[PDB]
Amino acid sequence: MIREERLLKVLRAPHVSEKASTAMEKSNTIVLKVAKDATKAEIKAAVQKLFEVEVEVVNTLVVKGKVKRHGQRIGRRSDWKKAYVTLKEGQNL
Amino acid sequence: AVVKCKPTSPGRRHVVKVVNPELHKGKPFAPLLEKNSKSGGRNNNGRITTRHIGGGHKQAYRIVDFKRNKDGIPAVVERLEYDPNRSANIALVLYKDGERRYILAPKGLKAGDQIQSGVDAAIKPGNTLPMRNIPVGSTVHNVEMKPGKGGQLARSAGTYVQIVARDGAYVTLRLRSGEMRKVEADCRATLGEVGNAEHMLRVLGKAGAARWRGVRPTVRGTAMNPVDHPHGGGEGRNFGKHPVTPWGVQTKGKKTRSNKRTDKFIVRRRS
Amino acid sequence: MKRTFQPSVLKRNRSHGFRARMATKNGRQVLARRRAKGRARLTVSK
RNA sequence: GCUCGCCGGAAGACCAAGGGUUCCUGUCCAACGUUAAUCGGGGCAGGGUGAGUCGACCCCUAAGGCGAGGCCGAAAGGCGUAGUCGAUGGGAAACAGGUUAAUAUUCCUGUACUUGGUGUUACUGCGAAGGGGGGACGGAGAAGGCUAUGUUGGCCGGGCGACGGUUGUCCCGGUUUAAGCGUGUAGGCUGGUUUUCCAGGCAAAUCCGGAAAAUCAAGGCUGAGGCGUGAUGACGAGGCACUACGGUGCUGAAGCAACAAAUGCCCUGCUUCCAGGAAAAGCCUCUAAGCAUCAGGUAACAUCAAAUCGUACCCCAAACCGACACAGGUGGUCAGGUAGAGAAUACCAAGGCGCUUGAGAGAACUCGGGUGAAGGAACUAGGCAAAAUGGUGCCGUAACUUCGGGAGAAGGCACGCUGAUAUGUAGGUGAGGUCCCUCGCGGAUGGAGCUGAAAUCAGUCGAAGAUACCAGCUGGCUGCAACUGUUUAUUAAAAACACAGCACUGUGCAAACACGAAAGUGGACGUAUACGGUGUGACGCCUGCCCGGUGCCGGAAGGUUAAUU
RNA sequence: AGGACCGAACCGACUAAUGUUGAAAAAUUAGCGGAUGACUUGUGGCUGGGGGUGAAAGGCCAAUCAAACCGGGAGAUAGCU
Ligand SMILES: [Mg+2]
Ligand SMILES: [Mg+2]
Ligand SMILES: [Mg+2]
Ligand SMILES: [Mg+2]
Ligand SMILES: [Mg+2]
Ligand SMILES: [Mg+2]
Ligand SMILES: [Mg+2]
Ligand SMILES: [Mg+2]
Ligand SMILES: [Mg+2]
Ligand SMILES: [Mg+2]
Ligand SMILES: [Mg+2]
Ligand SMILES: [Mg+2]
Ligand SMILES: [Mg+2]
Ligand SMILES: [Mg+2]
Ligand SMILES: [Mg+2]
Ligand SMILES: [Mg+2]
Ligand SMILES: [Mg+2]
Ligand SMILES: [Mg+2]
Ligand SMILES: [Mg+2]
Ligand SMILES: [Mg+2]
Ligand SMILES: [Mg+2]
Ligand SMILES: [Mg+2]
Ligand SMILES: [Mg+2]
Ligand SMILES: [Mg+2]
Ligand SMILES: [Mg+2]
Ligand SMILES: [Mg+2]
Ligand SMILES: [Mg+2]
Ligand SMILES: [Mg+2]
Ligand SMILES: [Mg+2]
Ligand SMILES: [Mg+2]
Ligand SMILES: [Mg+2]
Ligand SMILES: [Mg+2]
Ligand SMILES: [Mg+2]
Ligand SMILES: [Mg+2]
Ligand SMILES: [Mg+2]
Ligand SMILES: [Mg+2]
Ligand SMILES: [Mg+2]
Ligand SMILES: [Mg+2]
Ligand SMILES: [Mg+2]
Ligand SMILES: [Mg+2]
Ligand SMILES: [Mg+2]
Ligand SMILES: [Mg+2]
Ligand SMILES: [Mg+2]
Ligand SMILES: [Mg+2]
Ligand SMILES: [Mg+2]
Ligand SMILES: [Mg+2]
Ligand SMILES: [Mg+2]
Ligand SMILES: [Mg+2]
Ligand SMILES: [Mg+2]
Ligand SMILES: [Mg+2]
Ligand SMILES: [Mg+2]
Ligand SMILES: [Mg+2]
Ligand SMILES: [Mg+2]
Ligand SMILES: [Mg+2]
Ligand SMILES: [Mg+2]
Ligand SMILES: [Mg+2]
Ligand SMILES: [Mg+2]
Ligand SMILES: [Mg+2]
Ligand SMILES: [Mg+2]
Ligand SMILES: [Mg+2]
Ligand SMILES: [Mg+2]
Ligand SMILES: [Mg+2]
Ligand SMILES: [Mg+2]
Ligand SMILES: [Mg+2]
Ligand SMILES: [Mg+2]
Ligand SMILES: [Mg+2]
Ligand SMILES: [Mg+2]
Ligand SMILES: [Mg+2]
Ligand SMILES: [Mg+2]
Ligand SMILES: [Mg+2]
Ligand SMILES: [Mg+2]
Ligand SMILES: [Mg+2]
Ligand SMILES: [Mg+2]
Ligand SMILES: [Mg+2]
Ligand SMILES: [Mg+2]
Ligand SMILES: [Mg+2]
Ligand SMILES: [Mg+2]
Ligand SMILES: [Mg+2]
Ligand SMILES: [Mg+2]
Ligand SMILES: [Mg+2]
Ligand SMILES: [Mg+2]
Ligand SMILES: [Mg+2]
Ligand SMILES: [Mg+2]
Ligand SMILES: [Mg+2]
Ligand SMILES: [Mg+2]
Repeated sequence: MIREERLLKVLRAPHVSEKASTAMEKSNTIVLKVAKDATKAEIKAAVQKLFEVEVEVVNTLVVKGKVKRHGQRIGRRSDWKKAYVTLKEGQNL
Repeated sequence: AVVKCKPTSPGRRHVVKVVNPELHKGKPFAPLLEKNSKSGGRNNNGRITTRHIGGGHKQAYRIVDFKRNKDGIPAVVERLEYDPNRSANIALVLYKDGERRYILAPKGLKAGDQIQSGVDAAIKPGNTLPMRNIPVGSTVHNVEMKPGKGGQLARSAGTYVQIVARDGAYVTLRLRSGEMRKVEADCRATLGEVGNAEHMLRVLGKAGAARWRGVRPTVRGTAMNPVDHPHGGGEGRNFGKHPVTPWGVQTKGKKTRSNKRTDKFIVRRRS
Repeated sequence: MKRTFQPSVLKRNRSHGFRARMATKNGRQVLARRRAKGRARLTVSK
């Protein structure tokens, strides 16, 4: 069992893009930004307990931050984790 | 035997090889093998401490029994084998209890012969006895220096040692070098000469043959610069020096033995 | 032609990294010198 | 968009290393781009990397590193035992099709596989830090059986031609399908089986090793490919309908055979040679202590789990190493057609490019080429450079020789195309059919079809038939070095270095010798047929005299002579 | 069979021309040598400065070598410019 506050912390935000939309309307997959150290099991438990849906598999990838210029000053955005959460073809969050 | 190659190429013109049809043609006995990687003449500091060493063919070590202390159990010679680690041949023998061992092959030892070690073994080649039980005048090899330590003298191909006298607790040997030495009468020896006595008739024939054996080229001191060798330097070919080693020690006739610990055992130097 | 710098991250780390420095008192002195100077990058690791 | 040109064993495609957002889309042209720029690897914004099976991680070790105690060292530290790390090596498992602007063996569809944990059921001796087997190993060569792949034919769809001809022996295109599962074939290796006993495997062992009988004489191991299935599926030339000119939806014919054939597979095979060719774990197996109708083991079924990190893009390059968008450097994989011996070379396919300044003109001179009257080395330090030779088959080939060579010596002849021999031969492959049977991935016969040199004879065109590309100049005398190699990275490749061979000399093993204040280590897990040093330098004939000087070796009667007393 | 022969990849570097503020701080073009071996190459490791390594040229040790580079003694000393 994974604790309630761990579940309430692992999820960060839904990811909005054309690929995310296409996944939602075609393969019943939602795309989320999750905690950088969240495991697949933690993501599955969290989405099941916080969205009231059934999940069969989670796919995760780490996105690397973009090096940027802000007035000839070297910056870098933070790496984050993105999760591809597949729902059980009847859930429709 | 000893066969000359035919001069089908300059690198073959002068090759003379020693070929033994009796040597086993298959793989060696796996239980008696170990790894032994090469050093390149380098020590644990990583420095070349012996020059002219490197490369060569990969070799595996054959655990040869130099002690011959399985007393009273006869053994039969299974086959003769090639040992890359020495100049002599090794015979794989089998004991009556089912144990297999590698031994140095004496002259005349063919497959199927019986060998036995112990105080009561017969006086025939391949048998290991204490030298107090070996008669004087006998020709032995694989001679021990300290009882139970293992044979150390006369282990190269064609070599042997003669027992010239026995006075009390010591026997007097004549080593291959011509040196007369005393050793304790309780040390063991194997009767007969070491086999492969034609090993010295081989001719490598080319530089690659020596490179195969892990030997690297020798640069003459006189071909160097003075910063490199005591013999270096010159305009043209100049020597004008007394020959020395790369470290300045005279190298033609100057003796280097200094062991007062073992001086007592040397009856007469090799001359 | 073949220049002198042939990059290799493994060799770079094994010969100039933080742990290679810390393995010896001379390397630790190197680290102390760089910290005293205030270097923003102590080693090749970062 | 249509033409033209270039590469095509690359200038195509995919990786590793390295780089790190350069990837895709929208937008902008200040600076950067050796010019302009609407364009960009530039600026700005947004998007994009999906794994139980790929890789890392992980288990296991090499070289080597670190190293509890330990040994050693003024200190710092050095070495090293037990250990513990360390791949460039060993260790379980996934394929085909589809899809995005950008990912895919990761997503979707279909069909699979591996390991482990639980839970039942049945049966049962389980157990290791120990034993044994295995893993597990070189070079070269040769052949057979295959496949990738290609060609042709058959089949299907389409065509009937901008200029003479083209309903045919004509033209164009397609003719594809995996892992897995079942079978067990060409080949390779091996005698099995049952007893009894034993100084061996640190103890034990039913395991391994050894010994003695009996018995059977065929049993086992391994193994590419094919065949069946996977697959009534997918894909598929096209056709039909459209946004909207990018591409969307539906349907979908044939989908066979023969021949040729790898450097890939059988093959970690086989033969042979000497220079004699990793380790450890996973794996199989044996028991010890121990547990003992519990555990634990085996099998069947069900269920659960397989985490974490990488995944974009470049990758012989404009993204890596060279300060540059630099004629340089950079490991592996793939390997189409025609001709050819070929991965050379020429022209092409797939695919990718025209090298980020152009437009004119047609002076000297410079660079890179083509041709050249007569002569032909007269040039020059020197035939430097250029010119020339150049293939295959056959004929023929000197001195000298270490009998191998010299030798591709030198020199010469033939060479295209057509026809016949023979409507395609010798040879290779080999269907149907027939027969046999220890009946099938079988044997015998049989020759259909396919493929196919080389030669002779006759004819024939051109100035020329090895027509292009490609592709030895040859001979004579002589110095030096025997030879193959190595060398002054970046003015010297040689006659210098090395070398096999020779000789002298040291070294008796705790070796001499070398690196180390030392402990240690190398020599060497070697033992005088070995190891070190020095000189000479294949081979043939040889290697003469001098020990006064210097050095070394031996001697020790005498002279001289230190610390010490 | 072979440190055998001819010859691509690959390794090298004998000649000539170009270039010499280069396309390049050592290259290009045409030829050239080896090309189963004393061969070549990837990855990792070891040897450290009076030291290493060197088939030996005083060669090489990060475009630096008859004694590397960096920091320090250090503002060495300079009857010389
Ligand atoms: Mg992942
Ligand atoms: Mg030597
Ligand atoms: Mg020599
Ligand atoms: Mg010299
Ligand atoms: Mg030196
Ligand atoms: Mg000197
Ligand atoms: Mg002279
Ligand atoms: Mg003189
Ligand atoms: Mg990377
Ligand atoms: Mg950027
Ligand atoms: Mg782009
Ligand atoms: Mg754009
Ligand atoms: Mg501009
Ligand atoms: Mg403008
Ligand atoms: Mg951009
Ligand atoms: Mg999945
Ligand atoms: Mg794997
Ligand atoms: Mg180790
Ligand atoms: Mg240590
Ligand atoms: Mg300690
Ligand atoms: Mg380990
Ligand atoms: Mg690896
Ligand atoms: Mg692996
Ligand atoms: Mg892509
Ligand atoms: Mg084992
Ligand atoms: Mg191996
Ligand atoms: Mg082989
Ligand atoms: Mg085929
Ligand atoms: Mg096929
Ligand atoms: Mg038709
Ligand atoms: Mg017409
Ligand atoms: Mg056709
Ligand atoms: Mg047995
Ligand atoms: Mg099939
Ligand atoms: Mg090959
Ligand atoms: Mg990719
Ligand atoms: Mg390319
Ligand atoms: Mg450019
Ligand atoms: Mg470039
Ligand atoms: Mg290359
Ligand atoms: Mg071709
Ligand atoms: Mg040709
Ligand atoms: Mg080509
Ligand atoms: Mg072309
Ligand atoms: Mg094309
Ligand atoms: Mg002109
Ligand atoms: Mg000109
Ligand atoms: Mg001309
Ligand atoms: Mg003329
Ligand atoms: Mg003329
Ligand atoms: Mg003439
Ligand atoms: Mg002339
Ligand atoms: Mg003249
Ligand atoms: Mg003149
Ligand atoms: Mg002249
Ligand atoms: Mg010339
Ligand atoms: Mg020419
Ligand atoms: Mg000719
Ligand atoms: Mg001649
Ligand atoms: Mg000829
Ligand atoms: Mg025929
Ligand atoms: Mg065939
Ligand atoms: Mg003469
Ligand atoms: Mg002369
Ligand atoms: Mg020579
Ligand atoms: Mg040469
Ligand atoms: Mg060179
Ligand atoms: Mg030079
Ligand atoms: Mg020692
Ligand atoms: Mg000489
Ligand atoms: Mg004298
Ligand atoms: Mg004296
Ligand atoms: Mg050769
Ligand atoms: Mg040169
Ligand atoms: Mg060239
Ligand atoms: Mg060449
Ligand atoms: Mg040659
Ligand atoms: Mg050649
Ligand atoms: Mg210093
Ligand atoms: Mg000189
Ligand atoms: Mg340099
Ligand atoms: Mg100095
Ligand atoms: Mg001072
Ligand atoms: Mg200073
Ligand atoms: Mg000053």
